[PDB]
Amino acid sequence: ARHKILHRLLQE
Amino acid sequence: DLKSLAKRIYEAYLKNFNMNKVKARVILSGKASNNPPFVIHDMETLCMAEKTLVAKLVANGIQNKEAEVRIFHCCQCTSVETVTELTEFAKAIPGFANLDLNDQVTLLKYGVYEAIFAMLSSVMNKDGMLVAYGNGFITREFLKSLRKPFCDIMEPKFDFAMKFNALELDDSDISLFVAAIICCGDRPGLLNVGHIEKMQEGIVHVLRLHLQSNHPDDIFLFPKLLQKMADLRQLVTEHAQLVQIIKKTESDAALHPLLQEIYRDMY
Ligand SMILES: Cc1nc(-c2ccc(C(F)(F)F)cc2)sc1C(=O)NCc1ccc(OC(C)(C)C(=O)O)cc1
Repeated sequence: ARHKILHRLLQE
Repeated sequence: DLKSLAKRIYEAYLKNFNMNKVKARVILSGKASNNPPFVIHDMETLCMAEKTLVAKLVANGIQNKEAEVRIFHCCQCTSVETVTELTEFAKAIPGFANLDLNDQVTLLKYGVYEAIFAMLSSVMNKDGMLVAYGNGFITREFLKSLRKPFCDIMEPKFDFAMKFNALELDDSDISLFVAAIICCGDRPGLLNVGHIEKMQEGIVHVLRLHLQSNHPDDIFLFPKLLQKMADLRQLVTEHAQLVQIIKKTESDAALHPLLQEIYRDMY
């Protein structure tokens, strides 16, 4: 997906 | 809300960044120290520093890779950690977590490098910068001696940092400046522009007031900082251009996944 890592970091 | 918004953002900043200006200045003071930072001023000292600070880079054939590639790798690891800290800092800025996830992603995507270059100033002086969590100091001249395009990365940042440091800001000032950089309403692709503009307005409001009481003798400090925000955007656009060139021409300079995400379709 687009920005997989940023999305993950933001949701923790 | 606004009365102590500055203090809160400052607390979030002190809580999320392992390195800040007060810590960096102590290390760079030259005062008596039991563990002074290791200076990297040439190929010989670079290898020595790697042996102690990032041992993996002196073994497994990695020591046979160009110095430039090893340094670039360390730059990437450093940026990844800083982006990670900025993301936690952003989540602590009042209102940021309430934004749609896409807008949160967009603000960080376009704002992290402006914040990174602004914060680099904190660990730099005219001769070089602290690295490896304050344990090393790489010289400006050594970086300039590297082969292109690697030697073209840091100069603009050192130049920006010298003029930025001339403002004599402290961490309380910087924390507000970084929050303002992140909560920017005109980033491309934002959905709730109005909501974000409101956040920025409040941050800028407390920043203006903070500069008045913390820096009484410089009545132009606020507009000076506004210009720095514009200078940073330009600095990032030019940096992205260079990063793309390195990506297409350097075989062993592939970007870390997180950095690739950030630069993908940025400018
Ligand atoms: C110049 C420098 N040297 C380091 C260093 C650290 C440790 C060691 C040691 F060997 F371990 F000591 C040597 C050098 S870490 C570092 C640095 O982070 N400078 C700022 C910088 C450089 C390059 C950037 O571009 C990339 C593509 C990475 C990006 O946009 O993210 C950005 C920012």
